[PDB]
Amino acid sequence: SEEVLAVFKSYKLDDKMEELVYFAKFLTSEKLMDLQLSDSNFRRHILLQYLILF
Amino acid sequence: LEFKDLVSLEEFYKEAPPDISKAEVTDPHQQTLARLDWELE
Amino acid sequence: KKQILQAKRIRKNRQEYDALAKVIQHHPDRHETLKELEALGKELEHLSHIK
Amino acid sequence: VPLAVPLGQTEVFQALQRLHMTIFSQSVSPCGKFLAAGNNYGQIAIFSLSSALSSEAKEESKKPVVTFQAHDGPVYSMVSTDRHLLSAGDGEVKAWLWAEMLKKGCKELWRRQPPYRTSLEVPEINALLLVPKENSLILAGGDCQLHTMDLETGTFTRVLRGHTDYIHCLALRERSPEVLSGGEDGAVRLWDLRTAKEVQTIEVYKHEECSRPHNGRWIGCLATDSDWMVCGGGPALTLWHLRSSTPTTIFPIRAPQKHVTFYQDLILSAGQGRCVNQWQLSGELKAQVPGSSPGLLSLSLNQQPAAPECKVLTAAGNSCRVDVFTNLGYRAFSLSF
Repeated sequence: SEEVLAVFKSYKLDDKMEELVYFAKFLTSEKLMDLQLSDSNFRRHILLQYLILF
Repeated sequence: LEFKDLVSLEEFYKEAPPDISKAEVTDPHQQTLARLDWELE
Repeated sequence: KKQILQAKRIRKNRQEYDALAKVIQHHPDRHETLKELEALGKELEHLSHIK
Repeated sequence: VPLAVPLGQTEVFQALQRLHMTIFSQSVSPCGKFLAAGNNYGQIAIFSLSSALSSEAKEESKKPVVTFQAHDGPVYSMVSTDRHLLSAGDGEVKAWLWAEMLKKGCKELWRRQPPYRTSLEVPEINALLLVPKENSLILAGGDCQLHTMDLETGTFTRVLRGHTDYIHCLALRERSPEVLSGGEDGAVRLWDLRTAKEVQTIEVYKHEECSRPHNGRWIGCLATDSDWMVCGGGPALTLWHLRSSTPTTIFPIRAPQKHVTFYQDLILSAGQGRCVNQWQLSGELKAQVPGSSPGLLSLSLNQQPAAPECKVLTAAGNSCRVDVFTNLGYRAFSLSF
């Protein structure tokens, strides 16, 4: 968890891109793994899941 | 896909020295760069 | 993938254009310089004739 | 936190050498699969990069598969060809085979030393430039002179004399001048290979937009886009327009930058700071990705055909380890020397 939160702190998205079919479960795929880290909704889901666990 | 004067073409092509004319550009990209630095000089 | 490679190349070209244009815009205009050169040439010809 | 305690004279000495290690040079194999790292102590490590990037990866896979003593003094420069690994060490260039350096033999092909002024210093070789379109190699270092060597026969053809102090870096842009060279004297010089003369000189410290007299005048890094130039080091990280020699934009950073390169549409930089600096060409700081070293001296994009899986950015500097970036926002892992 400290390594993953370190990655989240160090990536620093800093994103008007959203101004320009629903995926229900997580997509546990080896090949993607970076299109999800570039998104903010995925980070919101993981941080909310941490807060619900805590 | 979000991004941020001029010279007549024959006058530019016939007045500039061949160092700044860049006869290998006869691509539009290097052509516009040749127009820009010719306007600067 | 092919369109986004072409898009980032065009974006680099636009940034090169902006980089040259910002340096050009630290210098004064072209046509106004031609007008004041014509005026200074006429005044210099008159002063040379008087001299 | 102190996991491994050495407890022994040999292992304490090895921990002291690892603690005081500087990694100067990096080279990539003709395939993507291998990496080569030069050492402070004249050693060379060989990194199985495809084995490190594999799904099956052990903690002992981030170790040199072959490390070997190769030079008496430090290894300041490597370069790689279609078949060879050229390494400039003490004052001379050795050549190694990629097929044989993995084996137990590890013999050299040749040993070439350029002619000098016979001063009692044995000067260094800071930059190796591998020139295509003709089998050649440009040597530059503490002799303050550019030497050209044929790759087939060990004969030295051209000697170029323009700098005052020694040279840090070389460049190539495939036009009529085609060779940039930057040095400790503070001037980027252009060297036409046909006439073997100097055709243009850009003094970066003379321009008041770039000067910064506190750090001094020394040019550590150059880069070419065949029309542009990025010059950095002592004065400032500056974007020059060639054929005009005008400072277009300045990249606002305090630490001196030891290396620079062109990405697809970014500018990568590294220096006395800890992080890798990602700039936009307009002059906006896009990112700063922290590395494991206190300072970095070398970046390498591993853009090689026939191995797309070995497409990473490798960084090295004042440490005994190499940071590997599989993505440009975070480090994936680090290879111990």
